[PDB]
Amino acid sequence: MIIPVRCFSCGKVVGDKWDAYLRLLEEGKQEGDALDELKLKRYCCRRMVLTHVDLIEKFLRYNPLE
Amino acid sequence: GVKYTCGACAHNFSLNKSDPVRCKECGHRVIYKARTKRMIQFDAR
Amino acid sequence: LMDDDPVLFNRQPSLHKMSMMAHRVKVMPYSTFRLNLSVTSPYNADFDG
Amino acid sequence: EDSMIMNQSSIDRGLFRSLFFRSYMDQEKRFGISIVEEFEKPTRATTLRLKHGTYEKLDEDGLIAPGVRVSGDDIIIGKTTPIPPYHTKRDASTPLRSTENGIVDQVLLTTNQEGLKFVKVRMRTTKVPQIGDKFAS
Amino acid sequence: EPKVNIINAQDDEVELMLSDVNLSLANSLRRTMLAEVPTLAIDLVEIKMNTSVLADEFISHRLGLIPLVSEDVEEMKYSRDCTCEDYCDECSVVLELSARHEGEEGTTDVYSSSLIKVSGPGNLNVGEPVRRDDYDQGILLCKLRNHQELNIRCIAKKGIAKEHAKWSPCSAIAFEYDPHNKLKHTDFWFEVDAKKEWPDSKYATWEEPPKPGEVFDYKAKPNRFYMTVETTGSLKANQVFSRGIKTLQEKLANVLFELENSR
Amino acid sequence: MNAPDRFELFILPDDVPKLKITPDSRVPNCIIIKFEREDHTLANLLREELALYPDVTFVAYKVEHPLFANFVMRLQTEEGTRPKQALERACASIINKLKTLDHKFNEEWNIKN
Amino acid sequence: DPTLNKTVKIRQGGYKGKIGIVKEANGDRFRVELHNPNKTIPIPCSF
RNA sequence: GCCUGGUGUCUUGGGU
Ligand SMILES: [Zn+2]
Ligand SMILES: [Zn+2]
Ligand SMILES: [Zn+2]
Repeated sequence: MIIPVRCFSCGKVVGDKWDAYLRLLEEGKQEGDALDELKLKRYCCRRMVLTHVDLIEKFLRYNPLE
Repeated sequence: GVKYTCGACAHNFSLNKSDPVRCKECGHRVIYKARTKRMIQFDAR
Repeated sequence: LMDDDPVLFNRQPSLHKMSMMAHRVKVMPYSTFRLNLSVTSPYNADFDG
Repeated sequence: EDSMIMNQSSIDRGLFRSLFFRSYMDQEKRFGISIVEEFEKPTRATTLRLKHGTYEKLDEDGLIAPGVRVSGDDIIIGKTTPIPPYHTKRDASTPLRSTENGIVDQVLLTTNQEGLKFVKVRMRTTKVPQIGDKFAS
Repeated sequence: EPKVNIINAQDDEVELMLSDVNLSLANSLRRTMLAEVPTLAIDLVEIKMNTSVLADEFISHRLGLIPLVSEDVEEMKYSRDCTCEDYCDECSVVLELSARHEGEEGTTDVYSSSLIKVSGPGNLNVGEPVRRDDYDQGILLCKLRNHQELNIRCIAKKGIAKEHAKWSPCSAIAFEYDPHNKLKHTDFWFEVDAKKEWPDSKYATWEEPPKPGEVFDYKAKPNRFYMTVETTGSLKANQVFSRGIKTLQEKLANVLFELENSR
Repeated sequence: MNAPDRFELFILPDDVPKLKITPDSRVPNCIIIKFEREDHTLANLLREELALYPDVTFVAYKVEHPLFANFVMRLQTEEGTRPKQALERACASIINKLKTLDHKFNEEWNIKN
Repeated sequence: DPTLNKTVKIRQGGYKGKIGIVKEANGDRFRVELHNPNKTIPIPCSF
């Protein structure tokens, strides 16, 4: 829905790295390299950012109910 | 008496049940109750 | 209901007499019934739902 | 025998947690020319065969407001029906399902095709994985 | 007799070698740092207004996971042990957040840096949401569009990870020993040749391989334990190792007290 | 609905002793120690320490059910020594080793600062 | 009893600071329907 | 000042 605050498996904070990850993809870096630059070395942390799906951008389009 | 909200134009107003169910501003016939006065607490777990 | 009360325990379909055996209660937290694993066979029970 | 051990700390950080929503619908029925049911908070003095649960979460319009936590058998929509031939009405209210709890999220008020009043109450709660819940690859 | 040799160090992780101790002590230190080192974390959220698209307890759930500076937490009491009526300045930190989007276009992103400390046990350095730099906005909490508002009041309390994982000061704890398997505690799975098919430990060059002739030392014990303690920034890495040892001491001390009082 | 309070793992009820010693009169000089609101964390630490002492002839523990934070330890010593005293000795040894260990880490830490 | 169904805050114990509603007040031991987890607790009146 | 009643008949989709 929105990027999780913590990695489920190990607990390292990953909720402050989502914006940095999208910017790196505009500059043409590949997904593996972008994660490497952010120092997410264990693959438990990598799944969190690599496989998250950002649905909140879709829910905000529905014109507020007040 | 009781706060409501217009489903189209979001104007707030009250109704003392016997009034017809519509928005005064646009005539929209779908309306919603506003939230309680009481404070809500959650344990953040 | 309290510890060591006997109760009759049963899984459908009751195909033979060891589908209904008496167990001793042990009260525990959480909402599932607990069985020692060696009785799964006569009930033809498993824990997939 | 096909069970599985789950990491409790993973559950704490949000693994497999989910929202659950239930909606209740009710409307006023017509029994005669001017004989209609009426949404209200029923007074114990004037209405017979009241439910055993609490009525103290209803507002004066007969409807509960969003943000209030509810538990089983609490009344969330008060409605009465008059008794044919004071002390003339009978309760026709809707209680929350006995096995549930949560927070009232949103209350729709409108009218139906026949022109009588019509409400929907959506309740939300959060279900946290626990012993006994089912999972599959 | 216990010896320590720090291989690397920085603010939020310490890599170190631990030696001349028993396996059980290295493991109990691992468990204590994960589970019993106290920290500070949000534990009560009063929502006065939330007209965002996220559900109330969803936002509250994210708040609990925000790491807070917990440096001076040892002088702070547990809420359950305080003699006062409701909360006060000695057992809780109060935080407040208020965001809003004016304008019909664009999105206002609500970040953890908008959490404002309002009170707290002065002048102890506790309760600020951890930041990497000064220009770092921090952790994403919510997103707002035109007219949507979020105004919440958060109560942070002292707790331990046994109760809920949000109070844990560590993340992972890397931990290994005997990189060449001289003790024979594992029996390697292989298809053809065990040595070629199993990768080397990242500490393979810190100990010497077994000689091709060498007989099995059935008296050798595990003796060197390499571990790396990463933290979330709620506590500095050196504090976690120190307070892990300290906490484990009082627990053993409490056991020792009870024996000399039961007679 | 039937989940117990998580704080019950470490908070002791007022009518419940943290520690309970009973005899095992079936063999000479053997006690059963029941530890309340504790884990493998404490138990494994004490157990290995005790096993290296020459006058401890038997030491063991079990966590009978993970849903209840307790464990029970069995300790038998030879005729000379009293088991309960030996347990105190094991405790003080480990407190000392951890005090030393904390000191040596602090020293090494400033050098890398 | 005059305090049933009225909102309450708990000032001592492990549930200190939490909102609730008095569900049942038979005597000395109250039943508060806590808001925060979906549980109704037995609690003494001093609290 | 104790007692305290809320439907049925189907159909459809599911679980073992
Ligand atoms: Zn991870
Ligand atoms: Zn309108
Ligand atoms: Zn206090």
